[PDB]
Amino acid sequence: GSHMFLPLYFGWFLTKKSSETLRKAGQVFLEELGNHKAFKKELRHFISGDEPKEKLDLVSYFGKRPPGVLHCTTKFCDYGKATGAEEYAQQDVVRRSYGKAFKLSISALFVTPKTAGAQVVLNEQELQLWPSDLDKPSSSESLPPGSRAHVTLGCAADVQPVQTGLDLLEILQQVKGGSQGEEVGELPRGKLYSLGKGRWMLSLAKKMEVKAIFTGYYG
Repeated sequence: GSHMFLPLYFGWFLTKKSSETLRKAGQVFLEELGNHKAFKKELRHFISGDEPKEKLDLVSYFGKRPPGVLHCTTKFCDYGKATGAEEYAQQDVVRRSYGKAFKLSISALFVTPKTAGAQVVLNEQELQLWPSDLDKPSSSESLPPGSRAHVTLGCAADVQPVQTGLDLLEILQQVKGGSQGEEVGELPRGKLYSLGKGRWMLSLAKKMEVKAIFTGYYG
């Protein structure tokens, strides 16, 4: 009926000034934490590279793409091809939320070899923006919900789409059972919890609140 253009997915972009504040905080949080006494002394213990890699700076490894990009990808519409997006797209809460600005709330920061970001808590706004399709996890075993409760900040050259999916969901499960976060990194603004023999997390003392705007981007 008309020649108009539509977005690919809904999300909250990090309002530049905020994007930067969060991009630096997180980026530095990774390098500062990476240079921990426990980490430095466990450099080999964590990565046994006595030939292939005997000096791989985390900053360069877990920080290839420009950190000045902070965007929360809520639900992907995929040009309304994925089906369902349309039904939710009309959501009075989401549809009306678009264009409005809101600050994000991060409880802790996550670090990974090829992934790294901040944990966002779903409140009333995110709750209403939660479709009834995301109610049941992947296996449908009451797995820890919150597939959107994860914002991207840093990723390596090996940042695989399948790795981030499992590592994100699995890691959420362990932490749910109170066994995923060993205090092995003291931070003036909080502490670092080992999110698993391979992952790390940082619990903010005053959380990380940034200014974002709800909108949909296609390309």
